[PDB]
Amino acid sequence: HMLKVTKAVFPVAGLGTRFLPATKASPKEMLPVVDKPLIQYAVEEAIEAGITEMIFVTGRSKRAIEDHFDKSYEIEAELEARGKEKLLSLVRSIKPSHVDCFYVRQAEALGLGHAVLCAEKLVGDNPFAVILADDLLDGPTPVLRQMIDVFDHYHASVIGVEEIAPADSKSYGVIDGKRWEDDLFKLSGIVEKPEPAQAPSNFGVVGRYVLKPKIFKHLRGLKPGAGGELQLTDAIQSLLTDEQVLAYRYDGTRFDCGSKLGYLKATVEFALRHPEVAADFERYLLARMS
Amino acid sequence: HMLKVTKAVFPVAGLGTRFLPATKASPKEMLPVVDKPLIQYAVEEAIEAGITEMIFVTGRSKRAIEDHFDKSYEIEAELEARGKEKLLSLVRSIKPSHVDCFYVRQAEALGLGHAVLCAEKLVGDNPFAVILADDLLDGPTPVLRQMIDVFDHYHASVIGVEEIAPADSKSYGVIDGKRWEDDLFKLSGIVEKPEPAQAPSNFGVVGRYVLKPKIFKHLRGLKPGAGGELQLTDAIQSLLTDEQVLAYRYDGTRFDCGSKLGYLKATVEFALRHPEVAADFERYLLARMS
Ligand SMILES: O=c1ccn([C@@H]2O[C@H](COP(=O)(O)OP(=O)(O)O[C@H]3O[C@H](CO)[C@@H](O)[C@H](O)[C@H]3O)[C@@H](O)[C@H]2O)c(=O)[nH]1
Ligand SMILES: O=c1ccn([C@@H]2O[C@H](COP(=O)(O)OP(=O)(O)O[C@H]3O[C@H](CO)[C@@H](O)[C@H](O)[C@H]3O)[C@@H](O)[C@H]2O)c(=O)[nH]1
Ligand SMILES: [Cl-]
Ligand SMILES: [Cl-]
Ligand SMILES: [Cl-]
Ligand SMILES: [Cl-]
Ligand SMILES: [Cl-]
Ligand SMILES: [Cl-]
Ligand SMILES: [Cl-]
Ligand SMILES: [Cl-]
Ligand SMILES: [Cl-]
Ligand SMILES: [Cl-]
Ligand SMILES: [Cl-]
Ligand SMILES: [Cl-]
Ligand SMILES: [Mg+2]
Ligand SMILES: [Mg+2]
Ligand SMILES: [Mg+2]
Ligand SMILES: [Mg+2]
Repeated sequence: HMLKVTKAVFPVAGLGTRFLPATKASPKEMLPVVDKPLIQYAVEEAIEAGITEMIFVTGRSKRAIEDHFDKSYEIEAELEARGKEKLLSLVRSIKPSHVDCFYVRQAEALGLGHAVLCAEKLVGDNPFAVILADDLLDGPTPVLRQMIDVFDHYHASVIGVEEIAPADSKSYGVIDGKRWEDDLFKLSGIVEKPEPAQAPSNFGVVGRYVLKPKIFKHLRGLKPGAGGELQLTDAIQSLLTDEQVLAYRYDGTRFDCGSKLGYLKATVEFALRHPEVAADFERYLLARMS
Repeated sequence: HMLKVTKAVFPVAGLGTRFLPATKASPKEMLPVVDKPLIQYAVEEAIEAGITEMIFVTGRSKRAIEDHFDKSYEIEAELEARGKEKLLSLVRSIKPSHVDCFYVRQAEALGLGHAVLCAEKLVGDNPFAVILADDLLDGPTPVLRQMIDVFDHYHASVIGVEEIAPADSKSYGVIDGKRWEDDLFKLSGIVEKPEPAQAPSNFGVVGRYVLKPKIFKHLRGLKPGAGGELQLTDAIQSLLTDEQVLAYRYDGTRFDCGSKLGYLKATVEFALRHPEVAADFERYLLARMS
C-alpha cells in the first residue's frame, strides 16, 4: 500500500517587491483576483486534488495569511446577526471542516528551496505537494490532481511544466529530459533561470510539484544558486542524480500572477467569467479602447 | 485667523461584503489597484491637499490598515540588506516624515455617520476632512484641495458631488439645492439612496467632505436611516437646517471601487497609465477581446 499524497506546502514567505507598496503588510500570495486571494485559489486546487492538510510557510506579514484561513468569530457573528446566510456559507468554505491549516516560519527569505526545507518536520517521511500560489492555474481537472495521478502510477517525483517562449527562460526553471508520452518527460537535468541561449528546452517549470521526502536531504545540501537564493530547482537536479524525477505537461492554462502583467491578465479573465459584471465590463473595455 | 483644515478622517470599518472572501481579514479599503491600496491613494490625496494628520476609523481587521501605514522594521532592514534603495524609498513614502497616523475603533458597524462620530474627540473643535477611499478620484488638482479652497472662501461645510445617471440614485446620497456657480450649490436638502423617481436632482454625493465640527452634535442626534444605518447624510441634512452647507461639483474623474465593476475599471485604467505594462496590456486586451 504505497503512500498517498495528503499534504501540501504553500510558500508564502517571499518579499513580494514587484507589488510594493501593496505587499508592505500582506504577501503577494494574498493579492485578490477581483474578490479572492491567489492563495485561496491554490488551496482550493489542493482540496479538489484530495489534499486535506495545508502547510503555510510564512515570512513577513504572517497574520494576513493566518487570519484569512483561520476562523473569524467576529465576521461570522456579524454576518449571522444580519441574516447574510449565503455570505456566511461563503466565508466558512474558506476552510472546510476536514481541512487543517498548519503554520511554520521562514525567518529569513533565503529562497524557495529554503522555504520548503522549513516544512521538513511537518511533512515527515511522506510525499507532499508544493504549490506556488502566484501561478494561478485552471484546467479540465485540477492540475495537482493530474500530477498526483502520475505520482501514484510511476512512484516518482513529478514537476509541472508548460511550453515557454525562449526569451522568457530567465524567468523559469527549465527542464532537460527524455520524452515518454506526449505530456511526460523523464528528467536528466533542470536549471534555474538560464540565459535563453543556454536553456536546454522550451519547457519551463510552473509552480506545482509532487515530491518524495528524499528531496529534503537534497535541500539541506544546497549552496546559494541563482540570485543568491537556495533554489528548489537545484535540489531537484541533485535528486534526479539519485532517483527518477518526471516532468508533466499539464492540461490547462496559467496566469503568472508573480508579475503585474500576469496579475492584470488574471483580473481581466475573472471579470469575463462572472455574469454579475461580465456584460458591463465587456462594454466598458470596448468604449475604453476606442 | 480662521481655522485651517489639517485633519482627515478615513472610515475603513465597513463589512466589505461585496469583496468577500478577499475582505475576510482586510478591509475593502486595502484592496490594491494593481500594486497600491485604495486607502493609500486617499491618504496621498489628503497629503497633497495639505493634510498632515490621518485619522483611521477601523473595524474588523484593523491590523491590515495599521501595519500598512506604520513603520515596518523588518521590511526596511530586508530592503536595505539587499541594496534596493528605490524600493526602500517607495516604502518609506507610505508615511512621510511630517504625517501622523492615529487610530480609533468603531466596535460595531453601525454606519458611516456612526464611524465619523467615533473620531469626534480626536478632531476636537476643528474643521476636518472625511475621505471614503472606495471613491478613487483623480483630477487636474486633488479633489480635496479644490474643496478646502471652497471651505476657506465661504466658511461653510462642503460636500463633493458629481452628476449621476437617474437609475443609480439608490447607490448615492443625492443633493437638493440652489446653483451659485457652474460648480457650486447651496444645499436646501440631501437624501440618502432615494428611489430614482424620488431623487431631487441628478447630483450624487461622492466620498469627499470638508465638515465644520458642528456636524458632531448632529451625528449624535441621529436615528437609524437607510439600511438601518446611522447615515452621515442625515446629519448633513440636520446641519443644513441650522447653518449653510455647500455642494461642490469637482473637476476630475471617479471610479466607484466600492463595487466590483468600478474596481475592475480602476484596474484597467491604472494598467494603461504605467509604461512597464501598458503596451503589453494593450496587445493582450485586443487579442483577448477578438
Ligand atoms: O525566500 C523566499 C523566496 C521565495 N519564497 C516563495 O517561493 C515561491 C517562488 O518565489 P518567486 O520569486 O515567485 O519565484 P520564481 O522566480 O517565480 O521561480 C519559481 O517559480 C517558477 C514558476 O512560477 C519556476 O519556474 C522556478 O523554477 C521557481 O524557482 C513563492 O511562493 C514565494 O512566496 C519564499 O517563501 N521565500
Ligand atoms: O458601519 C460602517 C459602515 C461603513 N463604514 C465606512 O463608511 C464608508 C461608506 O460605506 P459604503 O457602504 O461604501 O457607503 P455607500 O453605500 O457607498 O455610500 C456612501 O458613499 C457614497 C459615495 O461613495 C455617498 O453617495 C453616500 O451618501 C454615502 O452614504 C466606507 O469608508 C466604509 O468603510 C464604516 O466605517 N462603518
Ligand atoms: Cl515573492
Ligand atoms: Cl513516497
Ligand atoms: Cl521568444
Ligand atoms: Cl523518498
Ligand atoms: Cl500570464
Ligand atoms: Cl512585474
Ligand atoms: Cl464597507
Ligand atoms: Cl470651522
Ligand atoms: Cl439612467
Ligand atoms: Cl462649527
Ligand atoms: Cl466607476
Ligand atoms: Cl459589486
Ligand atoms: Mg523570488
Ligand atoms: Mg513566481
Ligand atoms: Mg455600506
Ligand atoms: Mg461606497
